Order: sequence, then C-alpha cells, then structure tokens
Amino acid sequence: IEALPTHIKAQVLAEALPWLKQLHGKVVVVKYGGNAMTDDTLRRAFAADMAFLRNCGIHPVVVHGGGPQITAMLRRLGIEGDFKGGFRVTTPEVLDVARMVLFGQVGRELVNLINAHGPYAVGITGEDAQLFTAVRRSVTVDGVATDIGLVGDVDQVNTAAMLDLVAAGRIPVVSTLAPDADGVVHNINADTAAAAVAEALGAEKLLMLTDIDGLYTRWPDRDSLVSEIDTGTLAQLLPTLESGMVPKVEACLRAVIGGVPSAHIIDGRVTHCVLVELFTDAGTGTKVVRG
Amino acid sequence: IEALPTHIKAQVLAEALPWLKQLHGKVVVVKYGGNAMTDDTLRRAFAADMAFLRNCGIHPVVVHGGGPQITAMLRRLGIEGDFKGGFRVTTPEVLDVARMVLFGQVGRELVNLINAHGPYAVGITGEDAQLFTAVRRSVTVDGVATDIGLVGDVDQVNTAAMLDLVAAGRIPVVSTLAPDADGVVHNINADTAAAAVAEALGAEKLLMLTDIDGLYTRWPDRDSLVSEIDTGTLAQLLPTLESGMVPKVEACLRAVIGGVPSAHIIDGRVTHCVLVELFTDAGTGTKVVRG
Amino acid sequence: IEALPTHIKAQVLAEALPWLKQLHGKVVVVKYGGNAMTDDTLRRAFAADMAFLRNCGIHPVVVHGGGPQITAMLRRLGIEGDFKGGFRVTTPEVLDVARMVLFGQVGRELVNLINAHGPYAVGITGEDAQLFTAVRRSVTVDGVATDIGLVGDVDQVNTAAMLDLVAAGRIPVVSTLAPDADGVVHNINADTAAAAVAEALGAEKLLMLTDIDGLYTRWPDRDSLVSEIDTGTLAQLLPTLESGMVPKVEACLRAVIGGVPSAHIIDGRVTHCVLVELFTDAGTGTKVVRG
Amino acid sequence: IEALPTHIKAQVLAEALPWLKQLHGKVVVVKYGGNAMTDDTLRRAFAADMAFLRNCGIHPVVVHGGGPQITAMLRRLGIEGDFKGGFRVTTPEVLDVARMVLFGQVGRELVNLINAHGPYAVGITGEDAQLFTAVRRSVTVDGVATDIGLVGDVDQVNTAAMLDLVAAGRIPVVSTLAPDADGVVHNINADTAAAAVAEALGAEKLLMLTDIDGLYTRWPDRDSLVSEIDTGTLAQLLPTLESGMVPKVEACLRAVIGGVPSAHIIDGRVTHCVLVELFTDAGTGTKVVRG
Amino acid sequence: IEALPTHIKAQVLAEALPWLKQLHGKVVVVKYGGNAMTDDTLRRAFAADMAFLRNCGIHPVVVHGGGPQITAMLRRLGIEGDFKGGFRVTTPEVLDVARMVLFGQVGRELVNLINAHGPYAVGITGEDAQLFTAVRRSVTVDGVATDIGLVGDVDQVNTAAMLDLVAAGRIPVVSTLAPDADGVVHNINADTAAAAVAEALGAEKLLMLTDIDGLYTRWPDRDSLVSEIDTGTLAQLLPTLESGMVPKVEACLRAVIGGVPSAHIIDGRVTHCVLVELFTDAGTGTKVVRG
Amino acid sequence: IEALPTHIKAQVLAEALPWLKQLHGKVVVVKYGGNAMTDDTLRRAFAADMAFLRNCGIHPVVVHGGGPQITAMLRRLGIEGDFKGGFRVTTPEVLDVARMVLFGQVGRELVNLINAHGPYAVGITGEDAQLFTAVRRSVTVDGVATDIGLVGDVDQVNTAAMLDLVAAGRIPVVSTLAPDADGVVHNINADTAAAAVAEALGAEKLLMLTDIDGLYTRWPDRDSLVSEIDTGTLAQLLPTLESGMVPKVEACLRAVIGGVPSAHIIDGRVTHCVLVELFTDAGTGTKVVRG
Ligand SMILES: CC(=O)c1c[nH]c2ccccc12
Ligand SMILES: CC(=O)c1c[nH]c2ccccc12
Ligand SMILES: CC(=O)c1c[nH]c2ccccc12
Repeated sequence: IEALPTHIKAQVLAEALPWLKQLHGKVVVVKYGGNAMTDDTLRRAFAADMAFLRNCGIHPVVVHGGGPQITAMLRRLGIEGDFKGGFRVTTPEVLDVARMVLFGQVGRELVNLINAHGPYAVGITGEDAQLFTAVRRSVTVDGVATDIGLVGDVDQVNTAAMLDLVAAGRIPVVSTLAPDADGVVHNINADTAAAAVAEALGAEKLLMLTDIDGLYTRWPDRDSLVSEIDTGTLAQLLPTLESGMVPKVEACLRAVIGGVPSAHIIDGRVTHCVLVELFTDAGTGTKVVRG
Repeated sequence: IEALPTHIKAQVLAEALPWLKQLHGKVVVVKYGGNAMTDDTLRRAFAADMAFLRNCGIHPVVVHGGGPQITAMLRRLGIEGDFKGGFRVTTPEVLDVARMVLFGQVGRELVNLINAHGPYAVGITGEDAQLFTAVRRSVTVDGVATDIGLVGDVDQVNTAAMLDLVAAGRIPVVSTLAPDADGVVHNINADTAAAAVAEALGAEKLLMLTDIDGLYTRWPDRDSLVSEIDTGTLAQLLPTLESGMVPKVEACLRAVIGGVPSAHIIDGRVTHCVLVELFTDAGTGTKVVRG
Repeated sequence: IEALPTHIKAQVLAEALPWLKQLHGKVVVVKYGGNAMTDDTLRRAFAADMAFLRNCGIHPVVVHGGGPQITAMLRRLGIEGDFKGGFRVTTPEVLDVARMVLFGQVGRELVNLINAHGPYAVGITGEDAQLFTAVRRSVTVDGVATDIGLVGDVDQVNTAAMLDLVAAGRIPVVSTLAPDADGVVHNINADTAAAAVAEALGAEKLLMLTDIDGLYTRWPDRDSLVSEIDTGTLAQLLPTLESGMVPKVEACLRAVIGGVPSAHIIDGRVTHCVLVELFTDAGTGTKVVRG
Repeated sequence: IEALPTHIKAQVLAEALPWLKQLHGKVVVVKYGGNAMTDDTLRRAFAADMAFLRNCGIHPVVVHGGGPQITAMLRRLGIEGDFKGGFRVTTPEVLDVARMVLFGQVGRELVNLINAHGPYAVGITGEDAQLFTAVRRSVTVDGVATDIGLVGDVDQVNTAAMLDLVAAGRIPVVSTLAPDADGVVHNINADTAAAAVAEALGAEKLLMLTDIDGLYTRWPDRDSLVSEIDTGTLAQLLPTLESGMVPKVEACLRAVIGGVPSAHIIDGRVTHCVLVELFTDAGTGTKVVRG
Repeated sequence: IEALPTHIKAQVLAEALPWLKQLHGKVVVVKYGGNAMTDDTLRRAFAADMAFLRNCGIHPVVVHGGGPQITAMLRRLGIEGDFKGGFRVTTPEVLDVARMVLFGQVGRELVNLINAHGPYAVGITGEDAQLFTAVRRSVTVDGVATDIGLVGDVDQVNTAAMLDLVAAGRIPVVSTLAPDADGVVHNINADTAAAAVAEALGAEKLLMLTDIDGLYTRWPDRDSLVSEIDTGTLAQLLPTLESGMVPKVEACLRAVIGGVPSAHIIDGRVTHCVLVELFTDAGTGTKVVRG
Repeated sequence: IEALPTHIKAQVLAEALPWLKQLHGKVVVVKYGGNAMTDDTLRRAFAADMAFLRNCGIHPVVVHGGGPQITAMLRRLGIEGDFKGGFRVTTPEVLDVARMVLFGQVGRELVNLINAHGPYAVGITGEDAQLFTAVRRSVTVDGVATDIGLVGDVDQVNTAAMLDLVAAGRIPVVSTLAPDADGVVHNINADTAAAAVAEALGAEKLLMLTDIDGLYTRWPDRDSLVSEIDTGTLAQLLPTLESGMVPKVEACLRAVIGGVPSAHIIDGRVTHCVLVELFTDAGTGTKVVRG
C-alpha cells in the first residue's frame, strides 16, 4: 500500500469527514457474527474498527451471536436435542450451555480482542444490572405456532443505564440472554436483539454483518443486488428470501420502522467492512431506510 | 420468630448501629464459595445480604470461586488432566473451560440471585475494561517450585475504574480471570484474588466465607478455636494448619498487612453469616488484624 | 439479649430488608413529642434511631413540639395568660417565649443528642433561609371561630431548599415557627406542621409519636384498637375521639390525602418505636392509607 | 439627598469599585453587637448591608453577642448569680439561659431582619452539624487564673462544612455556643469567636462593630485616635486600654496574626458603618494589619 | 468629593441596593456608541462600569457601533462609495473594511479598557462559534425599498452558547457582523442588533447610550422630555422624531415588545451614565416598558 | 479516486488508528501560514482538517501569521515604514494596522472556513480574557541588538482558561497580539507564539506549515533532506540555514525542549498536509524530538 501516492492516501481520509460529522457522539449498534467472527484476520480487524470508532468519539455497541458454537458444545456434552420443525427446543439444560458459551466463551474472545487497543470492551447480558428483560416467544412450524423452550424477544431495555455505560466510554459487548419478568433467563436471537437495542438506545445506524454481498431481490440473479431500499418495499419483498436472510431483514425493518435512521446489511467477509460501510461510499452493503 | 417479644426485636436492630456507622460508605470485599454457594437456602440468604449492605449505603464487592464446578465440567467434556503434585495443569483448553464455567455459569447464578432484589449485580473478570491483570505464578511441589500452566496472582488492579463501578451503585461479581501483560488470560485462585481486590480498593473489611466455624490453633481441640489474632502470631502459626485453611489464611495476611483494617474467616454454613459477622457481636468467625 | 441464639439475631435483621429497600433514598418525617421527648432513655434511643436511618441512606426530617415546656417558662416568667375557650392567646410576648423555648431549648437537646453519633442534626425554623411561611389560623370555641393571637398553619414550604439540605446529608430538626407574608412570626401546631412538611417534601412515611398504643375506635374497649385504616373511614370516625387524638389524626388525614403513602400513629413510650415501626411487622402503631 | 447633584452620586458609587474587586468572592466575618444591635434604625441598616454584600457576590458571616440580654433574662428568671472577680459563673442553668437567649432570641431578630431582603440568613451554633467545638477557658482574677463555669474558646472549626454553607449562598448568623470534646455545650465570648471563625474560614476582612470611633492610643486625648496600626505595635499597646477595648483588640490580633489580611474596629453607632468601612476611604474605624 | 459628609456617602450606596437585588444574576445588554466611545474619560468610565456590574454578579453584554470610524477608514483607503438615498452600498470590499474596523479596531479598544480591571472582556462576532446569523435587509428610500449590499438584521442567536460564555464570567464585546444562511458575512446595524441580543438572551434591561438627554416628544421644547413611556404610545410617536432617534427607538420597541422588561435611552455624555441609570433614581434617561 | 479498489480504501483508514489513539483527547497546535493560507483549495482543505481533528476528539489550536498582508495594507494606507536592518519598526500606528489585519481580516477568513463545518472556530488574541501577555523583544542587526518598536515574545499564557476554551469544544484561532505588563499591545512573531502556546498547553504535537518539503541539511542538495532529527543536532545545525527557515526551526527547538513530544515542519503546499502528517507514515515533513 506504500506504492500508493501520498496525495491519494490524503483524499481517502478526507472523504471520511462527512461521516465522521454525521456519527460524532452517536450510538452505532453492530450485529457481529459469521465469517467475521470465525476468521482470525477478520476478527482482529473488527476489533480494531470498534477501537477506531471509539477513538473518534463514536459509540459502538456490539451484539453477538454464536449459534454454531452452541451446537458444538452441546455435541461435546452429549446433550441430545429435541427438534420441532427445524428448531431445537431450549430446555433449562440447553440454556445453561447457551449462556455459558455465548457469555463465557464467544463474548470473551471479542472483549479481549477489542481490549488489546485499550480498556474499552465490557461484557454483559440482560442479567447484569437488569439491563434488559426477555419475553418468551413462540415459533411458526409449517403453519402452526409452537413452543420451543426458553427462547424469547427483548422485552424492555434499561435505556438510561445502557447509555451511562456508553457515556463512561465503554464498548458494551452483548450476549443475548435476559431474564423474563419472573427471573427465568431466556436466550434471544442475536439479530432481533440487535434491532431492539439499536431502537431502544436511539442508535444512528444499525450494522448487520452477514456472509453475503448484500440483499438480492431475485437471488441468484447477480444484477438483482440492490444498494438501498425502503421498509415498505422490503416488507412486501421479505416472504421471498433465502431462509438465512429473513432474520437479518426482519431486524432492519423492526429497527428502521422503530426510528433508527438507517440499518445496513454489510459483507462480514470483507476485512474492515465496518470502516468501509461507515466512512466510504464504495460499500457493498445495502442500506434500509423508512418508507 | 414472632413468639419473640417486640422489645427484643427492637434491641437487636439497635445494636447494629455501631457497625452501620463504621461501614457507611465503605468497601467490603467478600470471598464467596463453599456450602454457602451450593446450598439453595444459604445462596438466597447470601444474595439478600449483598442487597442489604447495598440498601445501607455499604459497598460490597463479591469475589467467587468454583473449583469443584470446573472439575465436573472437565469430566463431562472428557478432558484428561495432568497433575504435578496435587495440582492440575491449566492448559489453554482447561483455562477456556474454567473461564466459561466461572464467568458463564457460577457468576451468572449469583448475579441473578442478587438481582432479584434490584439492579445491583454486574459480572466481570479482569478482562473487562482492563480491570485487573494477572502474573503467572509457580507452585511448590514437595520442595521444588513448578509450572502448572496459566495460573496466576492478581498483578495490578484498575482501582479507579473499579470504584467508579461501585460508586455508580453496582455490586461487582468477580470471576477471577485476567490477562497477563501479553493478553494471555490466566485463572487466579479466588481466595488470593479477594485479598488483592480488598487491598487495592481500600476495603474496610475482608470477609472469607469458609466451611468451618473459625480458625483452630490445635485442630481437633475444640477449645483451641480463637476469636481474634494478629498477623505476626498467625504467620508463625500458618505452617501448621489443615491443607484447606492455608489459602484462606494467606489471604487474610496479605490483606491485613496490606492495610485492610480487618479480615474475617466466617462460617459460610450459617444462614446470613454476613449479617451476623458485620452487625452483631455474636459471630463465630475469627478476626485478623495487624500486629 | 446475649442468651438469644445467634441464628435468630440473624433472622430479625434479615426481615428488615423489605423495608430498607422501600425506604432507601426516601424522606421520612417524624413528629417527636411526648414521653419519647421527656424520658432520658427514650430520648437517647430516638436520637440513635435518627442516626440509624441516616446511616442507611434514609432521610429523616424531625418536627418537634414542646407545649408543656412553653407553659412552664411562661410561669417562670410570671407572664399571665389569657384564655379563650381552652386556648391561650399568643401575644407578641408569648410568641417570643415560645420561639425561644422551642428553638433555643427543646430543639437544642435533640440536635445535641443526635449529633453524638455524627454531624447530622441541624436546627431550623421557617425563618431560616425562608424555609416556610405561616398563615394565621383561627379556632373554634364552642361553636364560634375565634382569634387567639399569632398562631397559624404552615402556608408554603421551600421544598427545593429543604431537600437540598437533606441531600447534603443533614437531619433537619424543625421548630415550628415561621413568618407570615408580612414577616410576623407565628407559632404553628407541631402535629399539623409535620403533616405539611411530609406532604411538601414528598415523604414516603409520616411517623407521629404519641403516648398511646394506637388508635382506638371505641376507647376504652381494648378490643377496639385497629392496626390499619383508610382516610375515608377515619374521617367519619374523627369527631368521636379523645380531645388529644384529634390533632394527631387530622395530621394523618391531611398528609395521606395529600399524597403521602402512609402515616403512622406509633407508641412513643416504646424504646426504639421508630425502628420497630419501620423495620418490623410487630409494630403497635396504626397505619393510615388513602381510601 | 436628592439635592445632591447626580454627577456626584455617580462618583461615590464609582469609588466603591476598587473594594468590590478586592472582596469579590471572599469571606468577610462581622462581629455584630452594641448600639448597632439595639437601635432600630442601625439594626435595619446592618441587615440591609449584609443583603448588599450578598447581592455583590461577597460572603458575609455574622457572629453576634448579647451579654446584656442574658443578664436581663437571668434577672427576669430570678436566677441569682455567683461572681468571681467581675465574672459571672456560668452554671449549667446559666448556659441554658444564655443559649436560649443568644440562639432563640437575639439571633432570631437578625435572621428575620436580613431575611426581609431574601432567603439569606440562617442561624447556627457550633452544635449544628458539629460546625465548631469549644474548649473550656479559665480567667485571670487579680493575678490568679480561675474557673467560671462552662465558658470557653473556639476549639476546632468545620471549615469545609461552613464554606459549603456559604457557597450555597447563605449568610450564617452565628450564636457562639458549642460543645466541648465530651458534648457539653459552652458559651464563647463573641469577640474571640469572630476572630476564630475569620481565621478558620480564610476571611479577607474581620469587621468588629464597637460603640467607639476607633482605637485611641491615649484616651481621652482626641488627637490620639489612630487610623491603622500593626500587630506588633498594638500588642505592646494592649495592656493600656479601657476594660471594654481589650476583647475587641485581642480579637484583631489573634485574627491578623492568624493570617486574616486585615481586622477593623469600626463605629457601630454610624448608620451603614459596614458600607462606609468596606466601600469608602472616609471610614472612622481603625485597620489592624500584620507587623 | 471628600468635602462630602461620610453619612451621605453611606446613603448613596445604600440606595443602590433595590437595584442590586433586581439585577443580581441577570443579563443587561448595553449598546455603546457615541461620545461615550470617543472621549477618553467617558471611555474609561464605561469600561469601569462594566467591571463594576461584573464584580456585582450582574452579566453585562456589550454591543458596539462604529459608523464614523468605518467612513474614515474607507476614505483613508480611497474606496469610493455608492449612495442610494442617504445609504452607502455595502459592497464585498466595504464589508471587509467594516468588519476589520469594527472587530479589529473598535472592539479591541473596549476589550483592552475593560480588561484593565481583570480578565473579563472577550470579543466576538456572529461568526465565532456560529453565535448568530444575519438575514439580508432592504431599505426604504423615499417610498421604495431598495438593496444596499451586505447589510442585514440579526436572524437567529445561539442563546445557549452565548449564556455559557456569560456564565463562564466573560463580558462579551460584540461587533455586529454575522454570516447569512450561506456563510456570506453581513454588517448589522448595532442598535437593532443590541435589541435582538437582549431579547434572545432574556435580558433584564436594555441600555442604549445616546448623545442626548432622553426622548423629547416635541423637540426642541425642553419641557417635552419624558421620563417613561409605553410601547404603544411610543410607536404612534415614532414617525415624528429626528432622523437619529429612530434607530435607538425602534430598538427599544423591538426589545420591550419582545419581552425585555425595560429598555432605556440614556445620556452617553454623562460620566458613568450606566451606574446612574442602574443604581440611582436621578437618571436622565427615558425608560420604555410594555403597553 | 473511485477507480481505487475498496479493499485499499479500507486499509488506508485502518492505518490511521495508531495515530487516532496517540492523539485522542490531546492538544495539537498548528502554525498556519504560507501558500496553505493564500490558495483557495489548500485553504478549504486546511479548515476541513481542523474539522476532522475536532470530529475525532482531538483538540486543534490554530496560530496564524500574515506578514505579507500587513505590508500590503500599510502600502494601501500610505504609511511609510522605517527599517533597521531588514526589520520594519512597529510604531503605534503600524501595530494598530497589524492588529486590525491579523485579527479583523486574516483570522476572520479562517474562522469562517472552519465554521462551514460547524460551530467550532473562535478568534482570539492575547487581549481577550487576558489569555496571554507579551514581553517586548529586541533584535540583532549585524552584530548589535536593537529596538524595533512594539514587537515581542509571548510572556505568560493563561493555560487554564485556554484549555477550558478547548474542553468546551472550540477551535481557538489565534492572532498573535497581546498586551505587555502595562497593557500596551505588542505584535508577536507567529512562529514563536505557536511554540509558546504548544508548550504552555501541554500539546502532544506542534505542526508548522511551511512552503518547503522539509528541513534540508545542505540545501540545495536534494539528498540532504532529513526525516527526523534531535534538538541537540538541529541546534548546532541552525546557524547554517536559509533566512526563512530560522524562525520555523527555533520554534521547534523551544517547543520540543520545553516538553512538547514532537514538532513537525510539514509542506503547506500539499493538500491536507495535516492529515498526511498526523494519520499516515508517508509524510514529507521532518520530525523534531528531544536529544
Ligand atoms: C466494568 C464496568 O463498568 C461494567 C461491567 N459490566 C457493567 C454493567 C453495567 C454497568 C457497568 C458495567
Ligand atoms: C449547617 C447547615 O447546613 C444549615 C443550618 N441551617 C440551615 C438552613 C438552610 C440550609 C442549611 C443550613
Ligand atoms: C476566550 C473565550 O472564552 C472566548 C473567546 N471567544 C469566544 C467565543 C465563544 C466562546 C468562548 C469564547
């Protein structure tokens, strides 16, 4: 990159300024999962980007998943699962494993990566300081909605305590587990939790790292890839997408409808995808806004 | 307890006042382990006592162990251990399990118990916000000191950030894991970590919950049980005690020598042992002070 | 009290916690008079209880009477009184004596008692920092309302300045004298002033120390003693009580109707009646709530 | 005063500015007694001057006496005094009367006068919030020092709490009574207490209102009246003055030696003597400074 | 002034107190121009008066003109003017000169004068910290409104940032230049700008220094000079006054109608006219209030 | 710049992070003059860079020159100069012109440029709020030191008030004029003033924009251009450089010796030279550090 003329290094940084101004002092919630979480080089770049935002006076809040890691640990423990539809039943035993993997394994890796750049990251679940509660959710299995154990949606968020934590300069690394109104901890889909945290905290942007270039209207058609879309159009479009895109898309709608100015589905396989999406116009993601 | 005359209910509470004054606004560090951690009734009482202190404007900091739980999980995972002397070697794999059990299992139970009384508890390790570092320790096996993996002592403590967390009204629940100066996370003996946190934070008292009535000079002699002792006497006495008492005792010396006004070894099998030790003169523990 | 098993000392303190939580950070106004003011042992216990509340992060505000002491001083001064009905006329001369006895004698004893436990108590009248004003009141003498000099009801309260004084950690000891809108100081019935301070400051509880076990519906019938009653019932009941109970009762109605969650008439002849009423369910008082 | 040309009204106020700057933000302690306390017109002017200072962002602290008023009340109460030398013995009974007269009578008049201009004045004794303690003093009766009861000198001052009270915008009206180290309240000479408060609070000036034009070297010689004098000269001069001037002079030395930049003995029979001494060069007082 | 008896120096200062109370903590905006700006003795007195206000905890904000100085500099620069009606066209070149004279010459003199008394004065234009914007204004030339270049009225004021600057203790010296919504700086009539700043900042008073004794109803009739007048009367009166009085009068109406309690037209040729108008009843100015 | 692959736009921004961390929360003083001040494109880029720093939570302080502009205005005014050596004598008349050009012309352009990005820039001289004083300096003319009027060096800096201004979020644009100890304003060489402000405010870096690539040891030898040098080496080197480099170099020594970690001489003819020097390793400047 040193064969690059210095006058063009200058212009790339200069073109970041319109977005430094837009995001100064603001909350950006990032859903982090996928190849950006499993590959070492993408990992270290993601953590450096959180340090970047932080050293610009931007306020990142990281919400992370970890589905495949939970599965692996359940297999290592010989815990036989029950499956309704394509869904595993979250028994009390499965939750304990989920919680212990999400918070005591996956969240730890990111906290330590980020913290290589300074005392920024702090891990939390909705259990800590009663930061958020959960409400048990049911699922639709081929027509009928059904119960699959201690799985839920974010219920209420302690908006005030969360933003105190962020104003104190900390990067909250969130593992999506929270107690219900009776104190029974549920596991929450990390995508939908990111959308709820973003809306609760008045985030300026929601970033959803995904293992795809962006939203395709008519996948596989390469020409069908869109760069920006409104909630109304995207809602009518949603019952048409690959099984894996539904949660990422539903998050963007819930968030953007809920007042978050924009939600972005960006390519987590691109090194420093966060910096390219936020500080560059050459991003590959797709931006969702209200309409 | 209602057959108890009201005029004596009155006097018991009145006699708590000399200790409410002594402890008002102050930090009390509690090592929590043993039967007080495994039994349901003692569990709920311990958490209620932390809520009590907190609702008196006293500042508890909880440091917890969990040795037997780590062993069990290693056995459930089929992870064969190596043993030098009576010590298990903490490989990278054993640390990941320890960290995931301490922080993602044991600490969670206490956070949720305490938090049944309000938004108080918050879990943390030395990894979060760089709260404390670790230095690799060696051990003495029948004469010679040896290496047993990623096990260490608390190195430095972020005293300022810790007391901000406490002034914000939070009860820090600490899992004893922290990175070394190179970012490699070590597991720390929970007893010695409690002594280091107490001294770093200028605690007024160190409470060490133990499965015994108190320190015996000449165990089994029931008459040999002492109520208070100075560091000088207790140091010359230390090479004489049951294997299990050494860590609890070494903690009290390191702390009290380090300026903590008193450290107490109290009976964790007594319901509300924290309240009896702090707000009553009828305690069963033994108090260590400087001399 | 040492013959009392330690496990029951433990449970008495544990049962205080539901009320420590309820009252944490809150204002409790206490009317203090009667035998609790004249007997040495009750005196010292009352002051220790104010220190207790304070060392729990509860905010006591003490309003005191002193009728019999004013009478005595007037007799020592040879000041002949005029009496309309059963009421002494408060001339300018009688007010000066009242003010000087209430603020310069009675309030001083309590300030010095409380302050034996720390720098808490501070004496004040509505004159200081313009904390509250008075409005001249008339009285009903056998049918007709009449003028009995410079006696009044609390008019307006400097709510903000009062709670600053309390947030600064001080226990306000209030002598019920205040200027009217023209600067002429009036004496205020201490019971009704306690009710006005409690309502103005958003107190959580009003405690009225009285020389009786509690409110009797049909005094002398011992069985007629009630433990809790609503304002509607008690209002229809009020024109039936002993002459001395009317002021204590009228205070509870004015306060509870005014939004104070509960007002209590408690036995001031019981040592530490404040602690038993607030931190115990075995209290002898009667609780008034809205309805 | 309206026959006075407007251009000279202008210049008088303009010439106040060098002293407005000198005193801005600073503490001025005023001993108030004598004819300035007993005459109605001087009274109202003194209180207006305290309001003046306050509305300039200057911080007055008023310390008041009241000897003759105590005597009168003792006579009205038929309390026979004991006299060693020319000194009355302060029995427990005499103290109660002194305290009740100073704090519940004399201090009240000034609080209400000052407070006619706003919520400024607040009465206090060393008893309140433990603001200051007293140490029992003995006296010299024709050669030998002797005990005359509960009379003392200011021992320690809660400098911090006092200046918080002043930074909150309040004019402390101080009655000179305070507890000793055992809680027994003593009465303190108001002149010497003013000197101790001034020095403790880092006052810029000490004003001592007196019923005289100023210090005379060789009273009655009218020419012997001095305008300024150093502590060294005045100390060698002190054993030569009228009985009444000794306390006012000893106060100025203790204060000025103690670091107060200047202490002034000013004519309390001059209306608005405070304003003329502070904001004018035409003052009649005598200024004491270090040397 | 020393031949003046001290008891009358006392009374002049005492009579300032009703206005010290009225103005304590408040904003007073002063338009400064005319002979009070050009004469050395009036200059130094004006600056001392701003220091006076400041050392009373009053908040002056100074808005200054400088028309004749701009003319002179344009003549020294040989810049030929264009005149529509009696108005000079403010070309880009004339603005640069105006800005450079107002801010870099006239404002500097006052900042340095005021600052001889302390670190108070600070110069600013609407350009600094975006304190205020301008909107291009047109003028009426014998019937028709016309364009005379980059001249405008104050558009919006950064009320918050301005009062932060004043709460920090600074005396803002304002040169009336500000950018329009496109960033093009305009020059603003200093009289109308004073009226807009006073209203924006919630000023208690607007002072307009003028080279006249006050408003005359029927100039030259000496008897026609009025001391106070309401906005309704003065508005119907405005189309009758000397050309020079219109701007000063229009300012007072815009301000007083806009909620400023009073605006004063005072004689800037009187030394310390600010002190006589604010702290004396003998002022020569005329007070405008709402009606 | 869009033909540039997105993965290299990503890496350029990522490589800025080590310097974002180094400079976070810190003061950077920039001397601004030369072609970077006169050319429109460099102008707008410099102001955007100050906005950049500011939107990263870095604290720029801009010190500007303007020598050639003063000369031009003196010529436009027909003010004949006196010259001792190669130095113009700064008469009172020349200072007024300098001050009016520096503060009322040159500083205004930069304030308005910067402020196009937000309410950041604020102009000031040492006159405002007494921010800094000047001490008259003499100069060396062919051997002998001589007087050339009201020209000086920065004497003392109000470090506290300056950093309050910066903590409030403002970019101070400094025109180098300040009063001496008698209030007579002097003009200060802008290079030496930048060095004094940087050292006074504890700046992390001093940037000196210059119309050259960097320091040449043996100019014209292109190979003699150095990238970094210590103060000791550079001091022995100083009496060898082109007349124009002496002031820029003397500034770097005074600053770096005074504790500023590094001072940089950077090419002001390079667009966004500030961003390339601070956030890139490809800079053309030369870095001075202590040794
Ligand atoms: C280390 C730290 O500040 C925290 C770690 N977890 C937290 C939860 C709520 C508030 C603060 C924290
Ligand atoms: C010693 C003290 O703080 C006070 C004593 N009396 C007061 C009245 C209002 C506010 C404060 C006080
Ligand atoms: C020296 C100072 O505080 C200021 C000088 N100009 C300013 C403009 C806005 C806020 C502050 C200032």
